[PDB]
Amino acid sequence: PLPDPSQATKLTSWKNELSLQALKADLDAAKPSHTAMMIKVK
Amino acid sequence: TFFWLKKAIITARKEQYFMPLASVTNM
Amino acid sequence: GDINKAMFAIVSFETCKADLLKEKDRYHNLNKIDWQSSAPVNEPDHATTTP
Repeated sequence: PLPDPSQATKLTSWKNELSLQALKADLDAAKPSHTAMMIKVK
Repeated sequence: TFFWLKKAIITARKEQYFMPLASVTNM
Repeated sequence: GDINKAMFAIVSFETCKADLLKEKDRYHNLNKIDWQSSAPVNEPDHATTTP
């Protein structure tokens, strides 16, 4: 068993869809500022 | 004299394939 | 410096399978998920009070 995660499948009928990697790249780009900010809150 | 970054490097958990296969019976 | 000008916003929350099944049509592609791996122990970035 064990179906493979990240097996590509088109969820919607939009001409251009996001896909997971774009969102994760945005998150990894935005993270360093958030990590720097959280030190002051701590 | 040296700035100390907080978020420490952490490793993940090794993937395991044999355990999901096994079924469990209560004793 | 303005919340409205932000392009994106990302939030991480704890949820269970029953919450996802409350609205079955809303969510797709549920079978492939490995429930056991995605736990608060395995995610170190999420900040929570659950033991």
